[PDB]
Amino acid sequence: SELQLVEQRIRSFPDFPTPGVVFRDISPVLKDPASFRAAIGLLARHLKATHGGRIDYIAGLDSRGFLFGPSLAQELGLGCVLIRKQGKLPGPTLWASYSLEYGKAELEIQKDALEPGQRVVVVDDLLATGGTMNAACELLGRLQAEVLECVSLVELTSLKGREKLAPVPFFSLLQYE
Amino acid sequence: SELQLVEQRIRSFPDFPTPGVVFRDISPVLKDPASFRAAIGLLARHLKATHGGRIDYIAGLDSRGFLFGPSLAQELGLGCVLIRKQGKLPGPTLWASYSLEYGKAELEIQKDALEPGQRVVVVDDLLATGGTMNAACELLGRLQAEVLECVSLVELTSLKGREKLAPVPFFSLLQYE
Ligand SMILES: Nc1ncnc2c1ncn2[C@@H]1O[C@H](COP(=O)(O)O)[C@@H](O)[C@H]1O
Ligand SMILES: Nc1ncnc2c1ncn2[C@@H]1O[C@H](COP(=O)(O)O)[C@@H](O)[C@H]1O
Repeated sequence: SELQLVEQRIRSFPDFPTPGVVFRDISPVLKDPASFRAAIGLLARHLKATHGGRIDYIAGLDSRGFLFGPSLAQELGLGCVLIRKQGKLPGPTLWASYSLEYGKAELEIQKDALEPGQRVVVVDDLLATGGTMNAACELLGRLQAEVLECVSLVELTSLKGREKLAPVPFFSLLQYE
Repeated sequence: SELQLVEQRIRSFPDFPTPGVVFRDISPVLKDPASFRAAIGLLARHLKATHGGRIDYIAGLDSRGFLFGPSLAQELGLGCVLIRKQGKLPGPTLWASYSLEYGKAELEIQKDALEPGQRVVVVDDLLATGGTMNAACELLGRLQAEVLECVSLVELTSLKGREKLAPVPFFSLLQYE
């Protein structure tokens, strides 16, 4: 199956970047053409079956979300907008600087990236605490854009990222502790 | 034409990130589905006509190169390997830390990213001084990989990035001063 091709392309690294943390690496997905295609296809088919043609843009998150954003957008015949780490984008920007318990979620977006009312789906490689995607949703909301859903390849369920994103819908391909 | 669709989707910002520097933003290319597709198509057709089927992988550069790497690889039916900013990748890595006159080129790659003899094409959004791509080429060389060519959407010719990359071939879609 398609999901199998993604399932077998996740590599785990203990104690990275800090002790006690298991890093989930999506590199083998990118390196395997069939796996990357399967991952994009699964995400696209979910979004199309869920939102139909009401999605205006895909928003990819700096930096690993950039790996999936464009391809997912292209599959849906949509454009891709950028949400970057702070200090990276030119022109007027909105900032979202969050200080959570175990890290910082600090993003930015150009003020002219979206028009009010436009509907967007956010994509990153992995959802953990949800601090990053929540910060992205805040930026989009302040542009008066509508966030239809957030999606990722990997979800760490024990970190309760889904509850944090609520009521914004979320979907992941693979779930780990 | 296809090139026209890319030509009309580059935005310039004066004095970013520092005074005297004109920032070339490829964001409109990503936001326009036809433009992004045209850009990928032009790069792919060049690489296929130049290297045939001798390319094993595409290497995308953190972070804006991640926007084009996967799609370019998929178009050529190839996998995409990652070259990241330092401290981002898990496992054993090689580092390339360069201090040029007007900036730093500091990248890293996993030691198991490539096998000796494998042939790779490097992609980023823009070539300036060439310090970044040269650092990438160094990393690949130390893995005993062969760099067939480096490609980008935009090239700033007055900064002489091409001469720096020599004898490694280079190709860009758009050239500015
Ligand atoms: N255990 C992990 N393995 C790989 N990436 C992670 C991990 N935990 C958090 N991240 C990254 O952190 C960002 C989101 O985390 P969070 O804000 O906690 O949901 C994304 O860039 C994720 O890829
Ligand atoms: N004028 C510019 N506009 C947009 N990106 C730039 C510019 N100059 C350098 N860069 C970025 O710097 C990196 C390569 O620069 P360089 O190492 O000097 O060839 C890439 O990430 C480029 O996108």
